[PDB]
Amino acid sequence: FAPDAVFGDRVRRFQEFLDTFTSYRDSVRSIQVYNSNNAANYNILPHRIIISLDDLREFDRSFWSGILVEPAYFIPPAEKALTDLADSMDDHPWKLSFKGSFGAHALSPRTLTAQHLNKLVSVEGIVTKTSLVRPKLIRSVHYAAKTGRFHYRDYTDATTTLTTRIPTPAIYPTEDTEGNKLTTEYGYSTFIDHQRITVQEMPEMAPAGQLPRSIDVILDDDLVDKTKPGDRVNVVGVFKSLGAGGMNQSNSNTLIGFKTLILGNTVYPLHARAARQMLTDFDIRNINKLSKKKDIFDILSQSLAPSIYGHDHIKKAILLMLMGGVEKNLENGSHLRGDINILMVGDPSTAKSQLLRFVLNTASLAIATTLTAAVTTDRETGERRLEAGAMVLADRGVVCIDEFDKMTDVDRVAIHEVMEQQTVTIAKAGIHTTLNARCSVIAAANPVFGQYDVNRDPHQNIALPDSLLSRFDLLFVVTDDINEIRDRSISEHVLRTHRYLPPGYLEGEPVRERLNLSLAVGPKLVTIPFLRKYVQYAKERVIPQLTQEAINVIVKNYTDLRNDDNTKKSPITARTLETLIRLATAHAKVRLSKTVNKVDAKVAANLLRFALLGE
Amino acid sequence: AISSKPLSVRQIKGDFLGQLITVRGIITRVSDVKPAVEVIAYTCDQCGYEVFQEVNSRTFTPLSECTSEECSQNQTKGQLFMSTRASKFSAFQECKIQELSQQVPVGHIPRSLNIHVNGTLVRSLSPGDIVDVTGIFLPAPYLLTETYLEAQFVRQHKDVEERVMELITSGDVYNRLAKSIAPEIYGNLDVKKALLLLLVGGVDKRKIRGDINVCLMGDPGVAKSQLLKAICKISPRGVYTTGKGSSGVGLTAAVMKDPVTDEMILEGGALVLADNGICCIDEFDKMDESDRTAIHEVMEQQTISISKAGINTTLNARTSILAAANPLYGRYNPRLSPLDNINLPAALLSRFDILFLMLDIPSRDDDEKLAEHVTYVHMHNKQPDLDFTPVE
DNA sequence: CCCCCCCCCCACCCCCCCCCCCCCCCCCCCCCC
DNA sequence: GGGGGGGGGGGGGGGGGGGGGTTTGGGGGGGGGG
Ligand SMILES: [Zn+2]
Repeated sequence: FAPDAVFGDRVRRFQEFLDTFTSYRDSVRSIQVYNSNNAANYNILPHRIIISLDDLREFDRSFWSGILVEPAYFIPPAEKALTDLADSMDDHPWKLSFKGSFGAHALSPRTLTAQHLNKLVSVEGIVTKTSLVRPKLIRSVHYAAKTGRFHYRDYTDATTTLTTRIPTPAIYPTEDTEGNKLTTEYGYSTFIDHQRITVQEMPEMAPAGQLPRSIDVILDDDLVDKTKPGDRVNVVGVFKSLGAGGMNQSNSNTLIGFKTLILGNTVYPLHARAARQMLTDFDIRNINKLSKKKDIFDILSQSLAPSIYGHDHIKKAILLMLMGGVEKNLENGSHLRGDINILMVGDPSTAKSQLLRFVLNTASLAIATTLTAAVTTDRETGERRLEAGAMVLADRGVVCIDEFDKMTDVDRVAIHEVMEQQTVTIAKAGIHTTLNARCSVIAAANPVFGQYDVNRDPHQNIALPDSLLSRFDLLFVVTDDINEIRDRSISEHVLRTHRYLPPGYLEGEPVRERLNLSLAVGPKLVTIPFLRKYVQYAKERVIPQLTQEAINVIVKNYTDLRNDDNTKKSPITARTLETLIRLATAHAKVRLSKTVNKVDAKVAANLLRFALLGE
Repeated sequence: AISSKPLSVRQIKGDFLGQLITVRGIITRVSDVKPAVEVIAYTCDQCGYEVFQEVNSRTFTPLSECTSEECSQNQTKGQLFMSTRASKFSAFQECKIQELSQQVPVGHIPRSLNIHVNGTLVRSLSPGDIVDVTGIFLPAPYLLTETYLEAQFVRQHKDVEERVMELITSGDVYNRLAKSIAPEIYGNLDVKKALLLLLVGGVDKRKIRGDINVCLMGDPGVAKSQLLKAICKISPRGVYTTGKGSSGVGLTAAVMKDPVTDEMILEGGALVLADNGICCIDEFDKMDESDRTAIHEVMEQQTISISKAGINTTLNARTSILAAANPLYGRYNPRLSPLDNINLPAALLSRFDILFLMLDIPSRDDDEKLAEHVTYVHMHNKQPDLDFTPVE
């Protein structure tokens, strides 16, 4: 059959489909009026519609199966019908996208097979090797010097079109038919963004003894940069072959296969299997009503990590870091740091890493690590670029550093700049500069050999220098206490975990790896969102001022700590004093109080004395 | 209005090609200036009638036969020879701009762009500059085009001899200026008074050696690293380092490649940047043998030496040293000689003009004086002490 | 003082070019004045 | 006896066709720790 004959029937059938399901017309006009309003007063939405394959099936099963099996013949007339509809709406090609119930065309880069070529497919996978975005020429416009006319040329390749057409080889024309010279017109000429991404098979699906397969998706214009490396994704597009495959007479070796791709029609990131929260009047009321109660510093902190046995002081210190101290730019802009830094030394199998999970999922602008900034280069770059470490990425945010004992020398040498100056300095390739890295850090570390020796110092159980370990405001040591009540509790929790039987599996039935692709058919402790909304409200509504009675308690406690037997445990020094000021300010932020006062210092000194001396 | 808006590099999409956009970022690299032909002038050997080719691309092909009527009408197939005297050249330079490290979305690589700049606008940019640049965003021949920004306009992000009398006439200026060195730091005014003299300097005569050097020593903390950083801020021709820090070009110099490309160059370390100035060594106790011999050569020759890849050379390093020898094992033993507490050899320490050992003694009374200062600075937010008259 | 670590070094279009063919020019020979 | 015209050889131009254009392991040197 010749497609061009039935093209009109397919256009009018998809126009009838669009009329039948008016929500698509409404979406087209919604896009148009939004763009019109953004043009009206100096954001733009793309000319794309996600249509449901279920709606199209119920409308016309023959057309629907044509879209699935023969998209190179059924998509262009459907997009032409959509473009005509958009043109019929009051005052450029429109594109289609697809959702729902792909059935046998729900695939992964493994089970994507040569039988599927030129069919419409959905691939479940993980993004790798995102190329740089490049502008791809598709129409060139040229003023003719003497002729006056604007000549033009359109361009074709095996990726810009769903069907094969003769390639137009990338040359600007420079002469008229009459020989008159041509001047190319940028701006009037049309370029589309172009990007390649390599979707890898989900390693959970890859069977025993096999590497994960992968394929290259091609994305144009508004699908570009929908994802980054590592994103679990579902892509829908047309699976295609391209190139000569060694059939061209240069290639003596014709065992090489043809190149293959997916030309993408939509990119669904699978984020699920709030960075700034909304606030309702209910939230405003209950936040303020809660803030007048006294035990908020217990209840909110104990709402962190409720599965964790004990470790109350650790959770309180975590809450003070999340509600950390206020910055001090003195005269001449002389900077002193308000942010708080914490380190959890101890045994493995303790609460540490799980506490880092709970902190990471509670905080906002929080960076996971397991640093500073660097000047860097890679395989394809013939050039060097300045890179951000987690503290730069967490500027006025937080960093979570598990396995901090493992960090290498060039990192640790530069951590001092984060800890003292809340910044990091670059000193090669002529990029001599300094970057803002003004974060509040929580770190965790393990003994380098054996179980942790509680008699030895952190400097001695771990290779980190004391001149580095001392930078942190609070330095905890935690250990796997062999308490029968704790062990009984966590044991029964682990046993209930390992007794889990998934839904509908018979007793003793093995769990099948087929699952996610086969189903690819598409004591007043608070909630963590409420705790987030409370800390957001505190940061949003108060910057506590430092009152003199607080100062009197602070100097009392500091000079007591620096002349009691606590001196014999640690050479308590000026950093401890400013740490007390930060922690008391953080407790004022717990209270939402407009000032720091003697009450805050009394709490902060108790916690600090416990953290350093265990009492 | 679009040309007014400063775009980050990753907002520069293909639809902007041809527009006079404005971009914002950090310059990660700058090319040396080179000339580019606007119009080639060719002499003709066999008639003397010159001819011209304009160039409008990254490449061209040179002319061979004389196209002029003087030759063409005489059907005389004369040969053409390029003249740099008569050809119009324009200055060309390329710079790579990168988005700011803060703008990078979480997990993305920082995106970058080539800026081309021509004519008198050349050498308006340098690496490490943070800058807004207006230009035409353009394609270049590689259907995927290479792309660059033709720069058009630049916005960098960043009498006295009478005015000095305003402080001179007020009197006691040495004592006050010393008290103006890091007023947020408690006490230690004799140390500050010495550190000022290192900026002012002695006499050099002929040679007689004029730089002045101080070592701070003893227990860690007590705002010492901030004092060294403050000296680097206050002093002209200052630089801050550490005994292991500044770990790129380093405090100690070397021959080097640019391994991102293939050329080789000789470049100076921090001690050469500090030339005619002052160098601050934090973590001074931890520097290695090459570093120690480098500061030896500053004190013993006011140079740093090279003896590599066929190059023997001494680079100039006339500079004051400020140094901080924090002790071993976390704390000094406050009744012993420093050599029982410090790594460094006494030979090196003997070259400093002055050494200040300071101990972080726990003593209730001095603790309260220090704590009163620190807490007052935190409480009041201004004037770290009265009657100090802190000069900006 | 000895041994181990770790660092270095190395393995499809467009231009140039060549081959083929056709025409034009220049010389020689013969005839005419 | 010299000059024109006819005929044949030799050279030059123009067109057409074709081909080319980074990881992993190992040894030895050099430096640092027990
Ligand atoms: Zn000529």
